[PDB]
Amino acid sequence: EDIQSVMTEVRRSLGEIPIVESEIKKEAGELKPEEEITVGPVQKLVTEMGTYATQSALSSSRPTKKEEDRPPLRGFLLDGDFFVAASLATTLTKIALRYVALVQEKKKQNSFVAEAMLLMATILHLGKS
Amino acid sequence: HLEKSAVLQEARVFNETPINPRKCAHILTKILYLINQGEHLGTTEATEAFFAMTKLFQSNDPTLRRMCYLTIKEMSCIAEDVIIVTSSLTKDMTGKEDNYRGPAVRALCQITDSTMLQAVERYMKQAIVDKVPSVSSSALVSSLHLLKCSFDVVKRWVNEAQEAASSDNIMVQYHALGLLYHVRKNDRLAVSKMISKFTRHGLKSPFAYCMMIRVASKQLEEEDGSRDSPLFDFIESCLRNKHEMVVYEAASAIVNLPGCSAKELAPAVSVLQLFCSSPKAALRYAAVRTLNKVAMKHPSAVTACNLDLENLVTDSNRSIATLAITTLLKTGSESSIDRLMKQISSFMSEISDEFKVVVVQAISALCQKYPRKHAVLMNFLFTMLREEGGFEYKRAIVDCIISIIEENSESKETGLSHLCEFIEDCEFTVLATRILHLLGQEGPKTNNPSKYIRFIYNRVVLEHEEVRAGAVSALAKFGAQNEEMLPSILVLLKRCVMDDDNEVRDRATFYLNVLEQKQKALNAGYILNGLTVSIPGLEKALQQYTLEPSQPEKVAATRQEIFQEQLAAVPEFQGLGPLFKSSPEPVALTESETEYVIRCTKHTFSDHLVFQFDCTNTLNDQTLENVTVQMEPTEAYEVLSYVPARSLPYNQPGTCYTLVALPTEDPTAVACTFSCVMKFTVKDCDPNTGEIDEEGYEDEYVLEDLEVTVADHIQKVMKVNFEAAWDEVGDEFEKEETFTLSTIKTLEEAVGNIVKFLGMHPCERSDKVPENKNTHTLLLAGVFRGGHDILVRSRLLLLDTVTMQVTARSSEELPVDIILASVG
Amino acid sequence: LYTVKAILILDNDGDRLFAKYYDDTYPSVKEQKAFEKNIFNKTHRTDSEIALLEGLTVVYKSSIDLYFYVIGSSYENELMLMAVLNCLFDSLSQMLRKNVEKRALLENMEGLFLAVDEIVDGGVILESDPQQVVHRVAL
Repeated sequence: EDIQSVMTEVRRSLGEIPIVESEIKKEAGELKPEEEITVGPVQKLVTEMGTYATQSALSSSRPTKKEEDRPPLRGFLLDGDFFVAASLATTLTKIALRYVALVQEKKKQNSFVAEAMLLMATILHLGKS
Repeated sequence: HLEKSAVLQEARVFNETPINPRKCAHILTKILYLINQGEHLGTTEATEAFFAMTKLFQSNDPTLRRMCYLTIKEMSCIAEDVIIVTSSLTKDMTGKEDNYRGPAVRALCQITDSTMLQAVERYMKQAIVDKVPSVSSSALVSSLHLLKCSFDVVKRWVNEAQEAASSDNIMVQYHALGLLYHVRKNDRLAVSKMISKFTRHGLKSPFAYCMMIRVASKQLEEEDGSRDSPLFDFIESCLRNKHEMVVYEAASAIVNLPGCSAKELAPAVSVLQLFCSSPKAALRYAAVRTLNKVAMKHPSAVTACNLDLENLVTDSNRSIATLAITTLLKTGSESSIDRLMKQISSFMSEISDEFKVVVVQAISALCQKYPRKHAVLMNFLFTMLREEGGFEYKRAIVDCIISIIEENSESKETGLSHLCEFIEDCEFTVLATRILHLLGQEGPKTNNPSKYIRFIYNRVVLEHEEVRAGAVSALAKFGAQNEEMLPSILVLLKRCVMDDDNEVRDRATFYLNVLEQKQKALNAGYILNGLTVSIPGLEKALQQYTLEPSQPEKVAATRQEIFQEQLAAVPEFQGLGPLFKSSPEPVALTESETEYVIRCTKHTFSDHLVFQFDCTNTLNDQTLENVTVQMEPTEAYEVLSYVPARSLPYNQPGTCYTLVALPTEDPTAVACTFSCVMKFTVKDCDPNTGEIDEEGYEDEYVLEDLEVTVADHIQKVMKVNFEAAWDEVGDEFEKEETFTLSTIKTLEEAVGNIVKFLGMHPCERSDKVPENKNTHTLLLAGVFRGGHDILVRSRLLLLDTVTMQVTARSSEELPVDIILASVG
Repeated sequence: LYTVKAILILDNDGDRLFAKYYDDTYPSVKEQKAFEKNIFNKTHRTDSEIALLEGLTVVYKSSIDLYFYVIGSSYENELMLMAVLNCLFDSLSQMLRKNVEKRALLENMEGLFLAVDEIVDGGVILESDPQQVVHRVAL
């Protein structure tokens, strides 16, 4: 229920923010429509989530940036989205609490295939005939 | 070399009894060394060292005095109770010898603040007049610093400053004129007097010329009262002294903004002045140039060309070569671009590293800036992509793509596709992002998307997160825009690459789920072409220029509407007649940035006139409140109401209005004069923009009269056939009067006078009348306030003067009477 | 009133043997040294009276182990700047009683500090006469 407070120090703080936009855009509202509150409930978050994506709104003392990451991504998909305000239904929450395609094993589907240092050596091995 | 702590500390002995000029001077040298070598003083020890040194001023030795001046300025800000040192500096300053004189004024004045300003003045006046450059110049620079603390003390010095100005000694003059311009300024005109006095003179001071050129560069024709020319007889427009910098500065301003026009011994419109200096050594750099020039940089460009072009090609020296590119760039233009582009192509061969990136950017950048076609720009942008392959960047993907979608897009994607064949993962995140973004957005039917997809698919595996995330989202948009595409999206997204990495996964889970699962109302909506994330300007070209040689919206379109908007906010004006029109001849009552700027417009309504007075109090000593512009009509008009300007502070516009009712039976015109006086309450102000005193006095400022013309009442129109309209409006309000226009000897002028005055456009283009014809019929039409047409017929007889019988008809008695009266 | 941006006399690395800043743009050591390294890298190992760095004409000369700098505006030329740079070289030489090298400068750090302040004063060219500077300063 913390979220206005945590997000807001960062939202008005600086660092590097390109890719931040993309990830916050699909993300901020999600899960249960009104289950938070510190001085901004889940709805303030959807407001915020939309501003950060590409809109404008006073919420979390404004977001750091609004202008999205790499050219294709844009705000718009998610802006349309949040049909049911940050709630597990057919919104961001759905997407967030679901995993894109099959995700199992160490076949590299949300995986990385053993221990990262051993893998560098295995990748190196071209196995040229 | 040194330790700041030890030296700052041992300085404290001065504060007690020991003064030892040798030891202390050394310790001081050490302080200057700590700064110079690059160190930062500690504040406690600094503060202590500063109070200690002041004792050392007792002993008058020229080296110790010198140490003391540099050390107190450096330690001044990181020290306390510094005020004690003023006396000691004055004592030193009056002591005769340049070692004390010049260096003290400078140290003293730096520490000196408005309280202390008064003290230094006698000694300052004595030091400024010196033709001994050290004392005078130090005193002149010192005065510049002092303008901050207190302006007024410095201003008194204008006479001593001027006295130095008359020297031809380079320093004394440079400093004197430069400083003066800053000091005496209270208005443009007083500075301008200072400049004209020196202006006629052929100096041997290049610095004075330069500092002055800058003051001069704009046209000044009020120098020492007035004069008939922007004239500068000191090189700015003249070329009395040759010396390549002064010559360059002067020549670029004068050519297309005369400081004076061309003289046989001083070109100043012609391109020449730069060019005669142009073949030279290292010196050439100023000389060879251009900027502006008559009428273009291009006839100019040819002279100089041998110099700029040979150095630029030959020298793979950075220092020469840079001067040569800047010089090429300067002799450049729209025309020059053919030449400029080959040279810039050539240039990278001399210095090729960043300079390589810059030339491939420059050739594109120049093509965008100076048109050799937008296509060619894209083709150059391909060459940039080819050569560097990585010094393109992220800002390039956005700029190339935005620029490209003006024309190039189908080609650009395709080119990009080929370009992508380069290098699988060293090509960078950015190129992959460009082919990806463009292939996504265009949705190639110009080439088969399958090559593009195959190229991008490999790049993603081994390149950064941002592109792999880019690739999934693009694919999704690519799906929504083109149905065909969906099968490729599925093979790509299931892969561990375009989804299921990290960032790439999150975006993908969203983008995928929206395409796969959901309606694609969202997906459809989202693609509007599949455009970039932001549309900036065209960033590259300016960047490139320096780097190489190292919604206004509107409502109104008519005066009546804009005024009508201003009026509409206030109720009374629309409630008491609605606005037919507002004047096509608004008259400014009082001139801009004098005492007041008042512009008044007379607005006509159905039965009323409202006068809007835009009032500015440009009174520096006052701020105004409850300001109104009062009115006395010279005919029968009732003044119903005044609407005040709430406040008019210094330099802030406000509007006040007077509503009056129009007569609707008047036998003489609605062309009428109102005497205007603004009355207001003054509260004292310190000039800034506004600030009011606790109490004040009533004051009035007189204004010019406002004249209302028949033109304000009528809006002009012509008719296809006057005769019908002319009868149709009302021959029942018909009145006829005969006039003689004796000051107008032909019909054409005569028609113009009735048309302007009345505010009626003569029908059928009847302002052009057969020259010197015996009879003519002049057809006038326009609509009068209230919205009723007014037609006027003037049957012109030409003798040697014009006589006319003017018959007017209108839907009212008033327009007829009004026109007839106004004309004569 | 402004011509000279800064004066630097640098060893043959660009490191600060000396710089005195007639701009307010370098007061901290880190940045004063960075500037110094920046101007020395462009200008050095190509001696001329011209260099263009940072959009400003930089006029420079060299000695055995130093490069001597005036940085000034580029609306001017080398020659105006050069007159300051010639004063700078000359005045230090006559003052120190030995030509400008790292050794002369270090030998008399005081003569060097004082002499440069007379040449430039807050970016205005205070003095440009080598002889005048030297008499004006006391070792």
